[PDB]
Amino acid sequence: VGLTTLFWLGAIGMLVGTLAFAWAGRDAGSGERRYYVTLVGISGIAAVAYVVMALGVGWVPVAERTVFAPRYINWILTTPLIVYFLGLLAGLDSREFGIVITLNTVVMLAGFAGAMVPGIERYALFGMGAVAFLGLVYYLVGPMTESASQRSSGIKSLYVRLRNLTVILWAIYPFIWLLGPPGVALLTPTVDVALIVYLDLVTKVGFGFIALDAAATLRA
Amino acid sequence: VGLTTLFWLGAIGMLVGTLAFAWAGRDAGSGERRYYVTLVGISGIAAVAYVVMALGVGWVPVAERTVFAPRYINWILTTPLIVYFLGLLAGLDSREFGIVITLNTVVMLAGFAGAMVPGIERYALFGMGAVAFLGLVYYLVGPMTESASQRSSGIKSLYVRLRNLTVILWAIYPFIWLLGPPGVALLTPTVDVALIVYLDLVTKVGFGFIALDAAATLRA
Amino acid sequence: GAVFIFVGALTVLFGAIAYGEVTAAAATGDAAAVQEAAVSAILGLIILLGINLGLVAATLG
Amino acid sequence: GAVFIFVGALTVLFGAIAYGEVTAAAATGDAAAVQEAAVSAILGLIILLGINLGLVAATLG
Ligand SMILES: *C/C=C(C)/C=C/C=C(C)/C=C/C1=C(C)CCCC1(C)C
Ligand SMILES: *C/C=C(C)/C=C/C=C(C)/C=C/C1=C(C)CCCC1(C)C
Repeated sequence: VGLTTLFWLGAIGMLVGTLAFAWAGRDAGSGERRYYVTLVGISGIAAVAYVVMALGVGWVPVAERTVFAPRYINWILTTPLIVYFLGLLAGLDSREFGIVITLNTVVMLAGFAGAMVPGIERYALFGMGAVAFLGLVYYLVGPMTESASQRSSGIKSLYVRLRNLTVILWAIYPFIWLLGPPGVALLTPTVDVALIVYLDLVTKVGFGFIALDAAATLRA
Repeated sequence: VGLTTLFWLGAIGMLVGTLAFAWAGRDAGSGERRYYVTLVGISGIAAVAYVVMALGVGWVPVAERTVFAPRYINWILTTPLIVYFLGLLAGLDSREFGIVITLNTVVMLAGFAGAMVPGIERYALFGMGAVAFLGLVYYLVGPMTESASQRSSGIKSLYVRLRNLTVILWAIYPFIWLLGPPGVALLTPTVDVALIVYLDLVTKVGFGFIALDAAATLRA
Repeated sequence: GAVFIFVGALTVLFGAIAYGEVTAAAATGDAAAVQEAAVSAILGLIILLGINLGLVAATLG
Repeated sequence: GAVFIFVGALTVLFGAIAYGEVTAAAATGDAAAVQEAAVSAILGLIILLGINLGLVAATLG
């Protein structure tokens, strides 16, 4: 397979999620609709980003490697929606939501800026992203879990399951940054792209399917 | 690592199991003792087999490959003890026990004979081993599971867990036979040896630890 | 229970991709190039295990 | 919960072994030899995933 084939696979998997989430969503109440819409934005945006890369756009040369701008741009746009979805489940306050979205955005911006820096100082930017990510994990497993524990059993149960998926899989991305083209380039561009397609698909579409499966059991 | 290093690792892991099983066994009743003794035989025999291979004995040349006689001989001796342990949990009858031990032994003998045959007809012997293994799986998940379902909840629960470990992991061995030196030799001798060490350790020592952990919870 | 067939099938697909890069590198006669492709395959497969385990733990844990 | 650290650590140990065979084959300049070692590494790592998943499913499923 080539890079563009993998990008096409990403785009299609994301489209399948989006379609599934949109249609599952025709069945929802006032308080439920926001969850389905959020899943549609997450996978819909990622679907378009993958089309962009597949069409050969945003392949930025950085020294002797290629970093995919749409990769990082779509994370910047979609990860706050994932955190938003989780914060809705947890029953988060206005202020604490601002804190997690900020931390999230620092991670994504730092990783994007780092991928763009040819010199060794890109690792300092990575480092800042990594520290912010640890702060993010703390909120997810600490304060946000405390808030979620006050909700109904079905909601608490979905939060913990999506929280665990999120915490474990999001922790893998920085290692791929370090081992792939942005870091020491031990992963080929193709393997790097395949892993991120898979990871993007699970953290968005898998996440969504898990939510769809629980939501159906709760209301009915 | 070399082959002998891996064999030494096998021997040591098996020894650790044996020691753990012997000592856990000082706490057991009349009806319990047979379980601990069975675990000691399983890991104890495998420990000695691994010492034998580590010492460079039983490395049999077959055409342009090397098959480890002690590998298959120790399976022949220890797998019936594993089936015996499971049949005790299931509450098996005298006759049905004879059936599963027979099927088990056919698998192990066929695989040993096949590994020894230079020509293409070794795959017919493999085939006979494979059909017997399917019959074995049937008893494990069918009749033996039916018998186990009649016992106390704690016993039924351990049987199912050890049954699942056994059925899934034992199913992997034939693929290693086919892909390793006995078959098409796509796995190097070293990788072949590493996988079997790991698999032997989990199906004996992991199996044993699972049993130790449940037995403690039941009596106390 | 299906999650396991998703993971098992994705793993073979990933293996096939990695295998393709090894054989392509092989076609050159450049040992270092095959090594490069193989090191990538090994790290990638290790990472893939983490992803699959994370998925499994998260849904069935 | 510890089963996951057993599996994760065993995987890196297995990876290191496979990596050693690739670099050894590399030291020869024989591309086909590295390919041979790499194909073994890939299949072995796929098989290792099955073993780890079987272990995990069996104990936590
Ligand atoms: C749908 C996309 C997802 C869930 C993307 C998740 C990406 C991350 C968790 C990235 C994390 C990073 C760090 C923790 C350190 C700096 C480098 C990053 C951006 C790769
Ligand atoms: C402690 C040792 C164990 C649990 C060994 C298990 C070995 C097997 C389940 C072997 C199975 C085989 C077949 C199903 C087909 C023929 C080839 C064999 C013997 C490798």
